[PDB]
Amino acid sequence: AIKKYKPITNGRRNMTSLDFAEITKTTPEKSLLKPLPKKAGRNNQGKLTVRHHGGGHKRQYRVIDFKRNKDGINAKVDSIQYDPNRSANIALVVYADGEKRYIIAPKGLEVGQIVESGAEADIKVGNALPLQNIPVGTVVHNIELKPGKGGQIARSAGASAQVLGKEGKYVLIRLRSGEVRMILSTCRATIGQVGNLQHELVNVGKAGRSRWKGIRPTVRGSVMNPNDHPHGGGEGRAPIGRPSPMSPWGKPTLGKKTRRGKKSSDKLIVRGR
Amino acid sequence: KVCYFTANGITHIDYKDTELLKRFISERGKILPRRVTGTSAKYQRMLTTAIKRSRHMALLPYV
Amino acid sequence: RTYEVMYIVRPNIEEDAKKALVERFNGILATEGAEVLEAKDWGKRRLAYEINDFKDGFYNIVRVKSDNNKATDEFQRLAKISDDIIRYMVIRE
Amino acid sequence: TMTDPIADMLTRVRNANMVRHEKLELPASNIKKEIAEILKSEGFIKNVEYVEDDKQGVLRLFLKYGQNDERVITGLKRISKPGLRVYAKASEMPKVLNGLGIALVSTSEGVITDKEARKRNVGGEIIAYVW
Amino acid sequence: ISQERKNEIIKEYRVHETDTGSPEVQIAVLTAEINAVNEHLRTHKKDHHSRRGLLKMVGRRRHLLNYLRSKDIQRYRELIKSLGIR
RNA sequence: AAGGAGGUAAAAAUGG
RNA sequence: AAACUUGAGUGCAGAAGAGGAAAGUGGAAUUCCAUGUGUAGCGGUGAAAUGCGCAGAGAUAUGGAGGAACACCAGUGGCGAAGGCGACUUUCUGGUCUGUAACUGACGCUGAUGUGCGAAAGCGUGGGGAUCAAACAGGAUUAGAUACCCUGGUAGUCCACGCCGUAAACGAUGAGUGCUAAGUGUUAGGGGGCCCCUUAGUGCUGCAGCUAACGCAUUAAGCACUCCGCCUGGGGAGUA
Ligand SMILES: [Mg+2]
Ligand SMILES: [Mg+2]
Ligand SMILES: [Mg+2]
Ligand SMILES: [Mg+2]
Ligand SMILES: [Mg+2]
Ligand SMILES: [Mg+2]
Ligand SMILES: [Mg+2]
Ligand SMILES: [Mg+2]
Ligand SMILES: [Mg+2]
Repeated sequence: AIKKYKPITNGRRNMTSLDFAEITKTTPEKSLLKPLPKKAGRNNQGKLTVRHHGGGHKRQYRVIDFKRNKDGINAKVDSIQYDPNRSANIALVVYADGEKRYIIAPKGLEVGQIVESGAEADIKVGNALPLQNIPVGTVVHNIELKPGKGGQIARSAGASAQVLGKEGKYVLIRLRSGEVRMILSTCRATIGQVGNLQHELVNVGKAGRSRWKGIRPTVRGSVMNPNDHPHGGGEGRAPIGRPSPMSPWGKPTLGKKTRRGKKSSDKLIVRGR
Repeated sequence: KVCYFTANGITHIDYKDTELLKRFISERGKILPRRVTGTSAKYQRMLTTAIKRSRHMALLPYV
Repeated sequence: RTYEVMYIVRPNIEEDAKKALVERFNGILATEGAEVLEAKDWGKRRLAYEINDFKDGFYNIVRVKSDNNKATDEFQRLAKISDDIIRYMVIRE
Repeated sequence: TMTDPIADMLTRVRNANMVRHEKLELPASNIKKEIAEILKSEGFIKNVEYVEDDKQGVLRLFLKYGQNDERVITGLKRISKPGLRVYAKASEMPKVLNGLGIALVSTSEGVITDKEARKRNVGGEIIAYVW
Repeated sequence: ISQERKNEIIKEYRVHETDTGSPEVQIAVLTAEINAVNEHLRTHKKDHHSRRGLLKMVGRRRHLLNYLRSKDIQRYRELIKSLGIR
C-alpha cells in the first residue's frame, strides 16, 4: 500500500507514496469528464479570499453519482480509477442497461462485483439504500442530508459512519468526527467504508509536491508586520504577546467556537464531536 | 461409585437434551462437579460442552 | 460433512411471515450444493432468558449435509442481518 | 541409543550381583558369549546358557555366590570404550588386584584373559577388568 | 493430506505391491504433506506450532533422501526428478 | 488418627 | 561385499486433548450517558481526611454506548520443545498415545558454527480505551514519608503489523539408550477372567544404591555407555 522511497536525495528522504495497486485502469471515461479550471482561491470579484491556493497540476473533473438513485438495476464494477479531485478512488460501474457512472470506491470493492440501490437492495458494500432500510449498527458512507440531493457526509478516503438507532422520522448516526446526530430516514447511504485507507499515511516529503497539489506557502503571522497581522512586528522573535492567538483578520483562533447559533440542525445534533 | 453415562452405555450427549442436562446442573444453574455427580472425566467434558451449547441456545439458563 | 443448524424466530411473528422466513432460510441452507437431510419445527418454546426482550421463540431444527460450508456461511450472514431470527448455531456433528 | 553392548552386559551383571539375583537374561552376541564363557571358566559365574532364538538370540547367565552369601564378583569395570579405546602390549599387560582379578582382553588369537595374553606373549584391546 | 490421497501417492510410488515403507513412498508422502502445510501457512502465517511439524517433516525427508542417495544413486536421481524436490 | 499438595476468605495505627 | 529385524520410520484399526491460526455468536460484571422516584449524604480508613453531592449526589428502575476477561465444570487433570494454552461455534492446520504385524532394512543419537520460537515489561506505525494502573496531584500516617494506606489519575494494560530476545524462562536437575525391590492413586488405551495382566503418561510412599547433609530413589540425584553445554575462592563485574 505505502511505498517508501530510498533517500537518493534530501528531497526524497522520508518521502512515501501510495503504490496504486488498487487502480485497474489508468485513464478516465471520456464521456464523464468536464473541464475544471482553477480558481486559486479568488472569488467573483477577482480578489483572493482564501490564502494558499494556486498553481498545481491541471485536472479534469469526473462526474460522480453521489445520488445513487438508479434503483432496481444491477451495476457491474467495470474498474477502479484514480481521481485527482478527491482523496478517494472512483469505481466506473456499468448498469445492466448499459449506462456507465462513477461512484465513490468503497474499501474492498472488486472489479466484476455487482452493486445496486433502492429499498430492496442487499446490505453489502457498494449498495445504496435509505437509512430506513439500512439495519442498525451498519457502517455506511456517502450519506445524504436531504433526500434526493446526493451524499454529502463520509466521502473522504477511509470515511465511514455507523447507524445507531431509529427514531420516528430520523435515524441516529455516529459520524467520523465522533458527532452523533439525526438524519432524515428517507436519506440514502451506501454500505461500507470509503476505500483508499492509506491516503492519510503519505509523507509528502518535499515542498514541490505540495506545489503540484496546488498548495501555496503559509507565511506565519509572527513574521509579518503589525499592519499585516495581529502577531506582526516586535523586535527579534516575539511570543504571542496578548491574551489569545489571533487570526490574520483579528479574531481569536485557539479554542474560540464559531458555530453559529439558532441553526436548524441544533435540535438534530445529539452529541458533538 | 458409578457413572450415569457409563452405566446407561450412552456414548454421546445431545445438547438439546435439557431434561438430562438438568440432572447434572445445579439449582442455580451451575454445572455440578464431577466428584459430586459421580461421572467420569471423559463424559464430564462432553457434559460441560453440551451444557454450554444449551446455555448459548437458551435451552438452559446461565444464572 | 453433516451440520445441525438450530435457530430461533421471534415470538411476535405472524404465521405467514414465519412460514416464508423458515422456507427462505431452508432454501438458503440448501443452495450451495448442500442437501437438506431434514428440517423440522419444535414449536414456540419458553426461553431460559429474555433475548431482545422476548420470553418465547419458535425453534427450527435443520440437518443438512454438504462438502463445504458456503450454505452455512450464507445462512449465518443472513441470520445476522435478519431482525426476525434471534439466535442461531451450527454444529458439525 | 545403545553404544556399548559390552558395557551394557557388564552393567547388567553388576546390577544383578548387587541385588543378589540368581539368573540374568541379556541379548546375545559372539563377544558377549566369549566373555561369559571366560567368566564361567574363571569361576565368577555359575553357568552360561545360549538361546538360539530369532533377533540375535539371548544369553542366560547364572551368577555364583559363595558361603555366607558372599559375592564372588567384587566389581566389573569397562576399560576400552567407544569414546576412548585402550590397547596394551604383552609386556605392559595389567594385573588386576595384584593378580587376584582378571583383565579380559581381545587379541588376534581370540578374546582371552590377561594371564593367557602374557603366556602367549601377545597384547590387544583391554575389554574389561573383573575382580 | 487425506488418506485417499495418501493411498494414491503410495500406490504411485511403491516399489512393489504391498510396499508402504520404501524410502520413495515415505519421501513422496512427506513431500505431499510438506506442500499441504506450506499452503496452510501461506494463509495462516503466524502458525509457528504447525510450522515446527513442517520442519520436522522436512528433516525426516532429508534424512530419507540422504540414505537413498547413499544406497542407490540412480534411484535417488529418478525420485528427485520425479518429485521436483531439488 | 496423623502427615504431605491447590484454592480461598476476614482482620490490621506508629516506635522500640 | 552379502544377509537379519529387535532400534528408527512407514501402512492398517482406534483415543483424548485449554496444541496453533482466522472469522462469528453469547451471559455475568465494571465504567459512562439519558430519563423517572428520592433526600443530605456517599465513599473511605486502624481512625481520618482529600474527593463526589443541595446545580440534587449515593440508592433504585429502565434503556443505550463501548472495551476487556470468560463464574461453575476445574481435577498431584489434559495438550505442547519451551514460552504457554480454560465461554461457545465453524474453517485450515501441528503434535502425541494404544493394538496389529504386511512394508524399508540401522536409514540412528548428540549436535559446535547456523537457523527459528521465546512470559512480562519496553519500542515504532495505525487503531482502541471499560477495568486496573508506573509517572503524577491531593489526603492521611510519620521526627521526616519522594512509600505502604485513601481519593483520583497518564503511559501502559487490548488489537494488527514490525522490532526487542530477556525472566527464580525452575524440576534451580541437558539429550539418547539399557539395567536395578516394592505398595498405592489418577489420565488415555489394549488383552484375559468386580478381579488379573499390560502400554504410555501423571502423583504419593518406600528398598538396594547414591549423597556433606537435606534428600533422590523405574518420572534417580542408583548402575553404565555416547555426545553436547557449562564450572574452577569472594569482590572488582556481567563491569571496561
Ligand atoms: Mg493554509
Ligand atoms: Mg519582518
Ligand atoms: Mg493591530
Ligand atoms: Mg527579545
Ligand atoms: Mg509579541
Ligand atoms: Mg507486551
Ligand atoms: Mg493507587
Ligand atoms: Mg538455569
Ligand atoms: Mg506411570
